[PDB]
Amino acid sequence: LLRHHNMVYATTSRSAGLRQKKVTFDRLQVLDDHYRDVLKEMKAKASTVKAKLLSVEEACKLTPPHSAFGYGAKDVRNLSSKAVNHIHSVWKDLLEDPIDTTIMAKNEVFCVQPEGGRKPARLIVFPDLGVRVCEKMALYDVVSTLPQVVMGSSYGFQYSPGQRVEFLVNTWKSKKNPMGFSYDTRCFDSTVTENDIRVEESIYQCCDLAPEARQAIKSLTERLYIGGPLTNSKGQNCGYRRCRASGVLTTSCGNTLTCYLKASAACRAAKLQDCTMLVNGDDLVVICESAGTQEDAASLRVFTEAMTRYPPGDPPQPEYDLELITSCSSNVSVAHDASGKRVYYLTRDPTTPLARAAWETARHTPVNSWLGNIIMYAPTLWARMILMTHFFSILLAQEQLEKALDCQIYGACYSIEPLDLPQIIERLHGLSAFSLHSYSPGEINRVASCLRKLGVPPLRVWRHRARSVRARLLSQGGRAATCGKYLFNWAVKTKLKLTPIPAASLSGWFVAGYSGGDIYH
Ligand SMILES: CC(=O)c1cc(F)c(Cl)cc1NCC(=O)Nc1ccccc1C(=O)O
Repeated sequence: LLRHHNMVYATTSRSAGLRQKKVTFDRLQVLDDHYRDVLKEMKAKASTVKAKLLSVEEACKLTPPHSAFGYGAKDVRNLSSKAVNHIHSVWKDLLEDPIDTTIMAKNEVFCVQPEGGRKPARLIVFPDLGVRVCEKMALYDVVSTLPQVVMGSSYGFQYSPGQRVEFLVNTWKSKKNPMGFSYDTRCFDSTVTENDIRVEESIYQCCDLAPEARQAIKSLTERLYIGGPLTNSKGQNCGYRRCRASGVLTTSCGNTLTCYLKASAACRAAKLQDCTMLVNGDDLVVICESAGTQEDAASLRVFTEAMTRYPPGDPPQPEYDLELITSCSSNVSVAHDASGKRVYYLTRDPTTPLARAAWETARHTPVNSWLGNIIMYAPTLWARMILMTHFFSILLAQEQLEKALDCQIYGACYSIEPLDLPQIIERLHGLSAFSLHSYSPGEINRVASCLRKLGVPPLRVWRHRARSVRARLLSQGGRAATCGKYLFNWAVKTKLKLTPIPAASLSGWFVAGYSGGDIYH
């Protein structure tokens, strides 16, 4: 796959200092009649939901076989009495009574910068297995049910990729005169103030809850969530945290539930019209009614002003074409199916997806980025022509087609069988996923260009490699041939007709976000 094996680098703890100074800064919020009004409507909805506690066992089953006092995930999962009793002893320590966490640096694989420069590692912050399991018993059923109730269609994790595109496209198509933009808040977790976290608590507490549930949430909120001590791998003090911890069950929830309240309110201060938000973590997209180009521009510096006092990285750009808006590193693009009929789909710059694919050939990994990406980007031309080709060839060589693999989707861990990709993709994207062609020159160029930049063979070659793989999958039959038939129809001159798959007939997959949670489904 990759030749320029030098621009591909992972982030280590050497660069922690860098990330600490990008992460350390004082916070100062102001509230408005807007802010508050959002809040009241929120709680109005929040107080609508009956939430229930998870038994120690249910919390145990939700722990990943390889997640991080004397026991491990395996022990937790088997319901080991050493494990279950130690957990009971934090749960009770929790109903009767600041908690410690671990601060670590993340090792993610990127590629050297545009125009040079290597991004500093991200800082992970998680209690230990025992705490984590208590987080689920108390909150899990809340971070799995609140956002959608409070934020309605605005909550992003409720969507599969195909559903996101649809919502984005129809939302855009419904404005008489649409204007939109993305807004990335600088180190959102670091901008989360203690007050936000309590407000959060408040909304959690708005829910029809279990007596101890509330007791446990409050404890967690004050003991674990508003902040606390920070310990490194060795065992020394690295400090204290007064904002959002990244590796706790509620982190995704809080950010989405928070970013929403700030933007939603800042959209009232900016006086921008029929504001529709798509929120997931700290990434926000807004599609509203244009008030005119210059009024829009002016109107957007006010949205910025208001976010700040409740900041951005790059200043937000007003946009009048949906494909031009970028969020989650993704942008909508269009192609045509087997009838020339236009199909919109989500795509992204393919550098990180390919870079981590390269890193995945060198060292087999804990989490298969390649598969996830195939699943989330099945309709894109780079994911079909390169990723599916490259990895099915590998699965063929090492004879691993049948081995299920651990895939992460929206921070949640899943067990997926490669041979199931056909059915899955039919579900998350529709049959068009297997007939898309006539991609945008722009899209084609970013891809064609990224291939040079990284030094991976050109598309024409992948097409041949695919004709070969396709052939070998067809020769083995069953699910594999179907993988050959459906996944590589794009690679042959005379296409075969792709009828809807029988076995294509995937809910838990897009309900909520669990980033930095410890979820296994
Ligand atoms: C919510 C979000 O970030 C997202 C939603 C989508 F609808 C699509 Cl298309 C892409 C997204 N993010 C960029 C990305 O690269 N995501 C992933 C890639 C592989 C496996 C999992 C994810 C993930 O976002 O969980």
